[PDB]
Amino acid sequence: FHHDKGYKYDVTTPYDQRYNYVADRLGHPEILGNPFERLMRLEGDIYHPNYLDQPFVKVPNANPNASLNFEEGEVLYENTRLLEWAKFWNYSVVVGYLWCAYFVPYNIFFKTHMPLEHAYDNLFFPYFQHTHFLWDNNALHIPTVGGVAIYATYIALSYINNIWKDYVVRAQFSKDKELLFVTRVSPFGTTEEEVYEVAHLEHLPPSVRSGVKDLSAQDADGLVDVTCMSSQRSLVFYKGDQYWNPKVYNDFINQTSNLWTRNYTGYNRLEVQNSVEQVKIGFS
Amino acid sequence: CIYQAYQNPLRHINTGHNPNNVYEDIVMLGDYPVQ
Amino acid sequence: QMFVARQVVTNSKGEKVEVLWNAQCYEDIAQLNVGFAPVLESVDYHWEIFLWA
Amino acid sequence: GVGSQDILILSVVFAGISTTISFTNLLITRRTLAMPGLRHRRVLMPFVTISIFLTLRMLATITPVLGAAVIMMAFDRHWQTTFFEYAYGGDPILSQHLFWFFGHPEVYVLIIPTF
Amino acid sequence: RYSRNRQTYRTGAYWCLYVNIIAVVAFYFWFYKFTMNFGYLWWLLYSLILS
Amino acid sequence: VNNYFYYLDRIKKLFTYLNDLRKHILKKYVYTINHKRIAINYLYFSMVTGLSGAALATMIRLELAHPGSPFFKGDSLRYLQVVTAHGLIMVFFVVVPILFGGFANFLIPYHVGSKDVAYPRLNSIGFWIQPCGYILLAKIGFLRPQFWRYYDKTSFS
Amino acid sequence: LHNELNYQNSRQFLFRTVSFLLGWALFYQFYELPKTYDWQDTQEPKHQVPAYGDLEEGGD
Amino acid sequence: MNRFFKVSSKYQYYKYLEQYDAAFLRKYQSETHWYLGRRGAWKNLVIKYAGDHISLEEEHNVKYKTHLSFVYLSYRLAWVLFAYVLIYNHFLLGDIGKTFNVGEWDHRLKPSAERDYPTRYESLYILDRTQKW
Amino acid sequence: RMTNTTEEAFDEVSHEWQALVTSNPFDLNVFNYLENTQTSNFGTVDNPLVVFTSETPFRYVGCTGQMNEDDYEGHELLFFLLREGSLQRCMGCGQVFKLVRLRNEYSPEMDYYLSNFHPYEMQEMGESDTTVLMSPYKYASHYEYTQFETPSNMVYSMVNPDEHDRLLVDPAYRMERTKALEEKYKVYTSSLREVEKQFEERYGRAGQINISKVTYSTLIDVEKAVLKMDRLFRKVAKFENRAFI
Amino acid sequence: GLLLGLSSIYYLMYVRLLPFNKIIFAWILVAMFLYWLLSGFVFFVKKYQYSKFTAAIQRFWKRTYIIFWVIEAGTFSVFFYLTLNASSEPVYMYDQIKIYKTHLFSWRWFLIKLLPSVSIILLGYYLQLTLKWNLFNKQNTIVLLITLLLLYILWLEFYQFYHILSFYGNINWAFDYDEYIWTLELDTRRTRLANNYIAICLFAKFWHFVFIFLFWVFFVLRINELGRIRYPLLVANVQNFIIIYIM
Amino acid sequence: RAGPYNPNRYKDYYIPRTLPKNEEIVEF
Ligand SMILES: [Cu+2]
Ligand SMILES: [Zn+2]
Repeated sequence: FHHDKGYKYDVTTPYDQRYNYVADRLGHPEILGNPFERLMRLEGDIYHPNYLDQPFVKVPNANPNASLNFEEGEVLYENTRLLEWAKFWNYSVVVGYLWCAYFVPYNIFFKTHMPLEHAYDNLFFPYFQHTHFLWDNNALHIPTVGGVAIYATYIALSYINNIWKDYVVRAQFSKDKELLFVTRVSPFGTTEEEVYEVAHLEHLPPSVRSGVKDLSAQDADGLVDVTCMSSQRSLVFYKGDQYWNPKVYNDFINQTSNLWTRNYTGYNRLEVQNSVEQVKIGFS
Repeated sequence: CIYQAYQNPLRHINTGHNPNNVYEDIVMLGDYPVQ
Repeated sequence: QMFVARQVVTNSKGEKVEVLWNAQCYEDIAQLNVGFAPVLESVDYHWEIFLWA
Repeated sequence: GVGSQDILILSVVFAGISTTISFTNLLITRRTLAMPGLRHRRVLMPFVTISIFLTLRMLATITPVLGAAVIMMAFDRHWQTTFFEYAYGGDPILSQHLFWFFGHPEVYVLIIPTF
Repeated sequence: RYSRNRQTYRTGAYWCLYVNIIAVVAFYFWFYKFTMNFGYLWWLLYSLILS
Repeated sequence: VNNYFYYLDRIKKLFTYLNDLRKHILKKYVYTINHKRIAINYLYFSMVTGLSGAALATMIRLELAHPGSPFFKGDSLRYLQVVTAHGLIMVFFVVVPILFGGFANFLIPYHVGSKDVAYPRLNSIGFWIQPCGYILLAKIGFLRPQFWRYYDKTSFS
Repeated sequence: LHNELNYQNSRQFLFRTVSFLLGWALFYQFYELPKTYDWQDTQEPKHQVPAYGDLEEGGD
Repeated sequence: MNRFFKVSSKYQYYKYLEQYDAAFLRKYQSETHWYLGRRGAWKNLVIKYAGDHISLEEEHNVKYKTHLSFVYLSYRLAWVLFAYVLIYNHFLLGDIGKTFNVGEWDHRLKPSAERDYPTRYESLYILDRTQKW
Repeated sequence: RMTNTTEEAFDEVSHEWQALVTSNPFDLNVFNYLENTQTSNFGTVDNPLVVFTSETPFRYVGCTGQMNEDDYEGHELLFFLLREGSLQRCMGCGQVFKLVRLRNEYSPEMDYYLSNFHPYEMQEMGESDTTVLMSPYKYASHYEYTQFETPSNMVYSMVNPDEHDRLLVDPAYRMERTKALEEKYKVYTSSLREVEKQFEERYGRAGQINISKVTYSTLIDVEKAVLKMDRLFRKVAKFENRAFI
Repeated sequence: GLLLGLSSIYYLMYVRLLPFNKIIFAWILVAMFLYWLLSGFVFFVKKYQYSKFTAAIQRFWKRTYIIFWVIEAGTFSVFFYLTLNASSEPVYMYDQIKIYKTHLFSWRWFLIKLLPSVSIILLGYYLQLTLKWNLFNKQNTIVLLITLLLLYILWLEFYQFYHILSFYGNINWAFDYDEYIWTLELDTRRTRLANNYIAICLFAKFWHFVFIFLFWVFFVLRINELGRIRYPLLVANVQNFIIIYIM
Repeated sequence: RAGPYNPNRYKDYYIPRTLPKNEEIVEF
């Protein structure tokens, strides 16, 4: 044992005796890193060998479980037009962003010397013009403008993608119907594919019981949000019969609706006695 | 760590946080763990 | 510099306890001899005075 | 002229920032990390520490005034803001008022810890 | 009641070194119009290059 | 074992010792946040700055030793710069560093009874930002924008 | 009930404040702002053309 | 008690769900435990181990550390420039002309400054520019 | 706003929650507020002034003698290093100090010192939805207000680090252990109720309750109204969730 | 983002023809400054995910927030006090017009100015209240809306700040009737001192807004990387918005 | 020199690893 810091009850659990990962069957390639961030020599906390060397349990295998079969199956849900909408909105925002962030500031900052009204309406200076060259001799505005442009564009693109990341462009079962391949919107409007386990998908009731009235699913053409609980992600489907495959729709609905039960409303005078199962003590 | 191997490269992403001549990364430049 | 005196007294329960009159300092922990030896010198110098916080 | 005087003014600004860091650190060290019996009793602490804390409160009071005075001097030197030019509104005496309002407490904070 | 605090501030030491460099260099350049002649002690420049 | 490089082994141990000592010094005195080491560094920096202020006062007293400007030899502006630098670095960069930096950082954790200070990072930052202001205030007597002396023929360059 | 009332109040706050902001913007979109206020404050003829010219520098 | 009726998966592990009530799962796999329900929280353990060790203190963002190139460039430049500052301001102020260069750059509105030239190429080029407004 | 300690509290957060919910002298002494430590008696050989340490061999102790009303301190602040092993006294005033080195256990010896600690304040526990009050009059003394409620239906169970890792990475084991502990909580509550019934039978009621007839009638009316509104909410929820139940 | 940023940086360098070596040295220094500040803050954000963020640490960071904003409100308070009783010439003969220089600005224009700041305050409160029952991807709408509004406010404040700093160089056209050519003349400016004091106050306001904008950008990047929003940083940002509105 | 030490990698036994019986709870 560490004679300066440790105790004699310091016995390492061997890697054989540690608990295997059984929570899910899908692999978790984050522990590998990426060829990109291995090439860039980036150090991440999620693929550090010391932190992945858990002493009591095992981290999940990077590859999916050998029992899983990834052969294509029945198509469940298909709303492809979302992609187009995605493109539209994304492109619109970008164009608007450009017009509202670069063209107008550029034209009113470099292509004229006359101020606009909002530059001096609250000031009590006499009227004067401005020049780009008699100010900021040591150019501290150049790094500021560059950083603002870079990070504003990054934030805009990333959060636009995050907003669209809930919606499901397409959802197709596996052959054994144990997996759901979900095509979603990429940052630039095209497709990106993910995989989920149907066992982890649940249509969870709201935490606030009074907010069930204020749901999209109340409408006949609203949205149905199904939570993947092994990753805490959301699958937003259009609840219109034209977007669904009738041959698998009822099975999917039955498998995903298990926690939205009658207890969510409460127990009446008769069900309160059956709310729990009695614990019998001393009967031996 | 010069001529003496104190650190454990099996427990570090990047060996080379300190000037040394006795350490080598387990995942080298051309190595990429993949599925 | 650990204890300046020792005194064996029996309390009201008749336990015959001992009381150790420590070596003190006047308002200044910097002037306090934090030692563990029966000597008068200040041999130990601690970089971290409150080691365990 | 442009040179040593500007060096002095901006170095006084930097010294004000450094004093800000110092008094903030030490005052919050007393006000937050004091031992359970010495949270509020000034008398219990050694006299040098009482003096230091009093002088740090004085520095906290007086530092912004000196900082404002030297920033105004820099603006007057390099932007012609005429803060201390009598011709069109300014008054040179205001600079002396601000500086000495900083300055006498500075000598007191220099002397009290030796007490 | 306070969590464990890291006992070294390397990024802080280097940020303060950079603050000192900024202050001296910028003030000399703005007011004295001076830039240090790094080639006068060329071996310090080499130590920078060698490192 | 008749190894041919015993002296080489000794030199290898010396190199390892030097690198270990470099790492130790950096981690213990430069990168540290310990208030006692920071206070001692403040005291030594204050020794250097006090010597600087004493040199400036020596210049002042050598100019005033007898009339006729024996030290600066008729350069009144240099004398005024020396006086200003002396006052500023004696007030703000000798006594204030000594008292506040050294004694405060050393003794407040003792007297108040605290683990280091509230902002150990700010303590280290204050100590390591002192030198730039010290140099800027103390070296104005050597520097002027027109650095050339009266016998430097500026018409040649 | 505290959680549920917080949700209901969040809905109320969202609707009412969004309506208030939109009404504010629409009002100032349709309101004809008076731009005919006096501009004497911006004009200082003694300072715009310095009346003490050539005398600000010490000359007598 | 609305018991979990059936798990249709072929994974015999997921059969644990059928034992518990819907309300029981809703309490410990949703609501308060939403960010934990039905998930193996190995990443919590990995991130805890990342946080509590004496790792590299140069963090770029949450996911990655600072690239070692930037770190080493910053540290080497800091040490060398600080040494230059100290040595020059303590030992090499006797001849300002020898140990210093005079540099300057002004606004584009004003005519090009006398010292607005590239250093180390004073014997090669005369630098000038057209004024702009 | 209260931390879900199953997945988030690991070492210092976990120890703080242990100190809050158990009030164990070791844990409570680690996390005792620096602002105020509970005032104690005057140290005597029969009744020594007890200074606690959480498994540390010594502690710095300052003595100001017999504190009085006119002057808050008896004599000058004299510091010493109170060590572990015996009684020690301040020769200036004779105050006897005993260093009690608290252990990380649940022995009856530790519970003996349960009354020497301020209960741990829960206001700063959890996560705050207000940074700091901008009012100068109420600042550094008042805690920040919250827009949310503090739940009171949390029952904390201690687990070993190995078992906590297994709970985190094995949802099935987590559900199994949670249901077992819920059964244990039901059994414990029923046992306490039965004990109270036996005690009330043996010794009778403490006394009658001084109430008004108006308040009596209003309490009964409030209970009936609460039941009626619960029934109405049950019907409304059943109608709202019809498409999902 | 890199294309736009690098093109903008190169254009801003090219139009001014800055000396590459000097400006690149300056930019390296500034980059190290800002990067080490942000790296320390990222270190603090990463460390407190598990087993470090106790009640003492949370109270410490609340105190740190209030201490920083109190320190920044001292110099601004001194400048505001000097602005109130700004120096002026005697009213009898030197300055007979300052009686009528009330410097009153229309309240209707001010009210239309105030809309984005109150908008972001209300949106931030709604974001922090609904964090109890909402996810990260559902709140990205509010986060992005606040980000865009902050960009709008940043442009407006920078425009006014640029105008104010452009006041102090009087650049005019002078006609030379002898040469029949116009020339560009540069001069100083004289103005009432209250204008200079309020200009200094507005410079301080702009720099404080830049600080809170960097605060918000840091926060949104961190919440995007972590994958969820937490109460402390969010409520700190909302209080930053309120303080900048007050300023 | 001694190697790295992480005390969190070793099991500690502060809580019994079995749960009490219902009858034992009532009797206790
Ligand atoms: Cu005086
Ligand atoms: Zn005593």
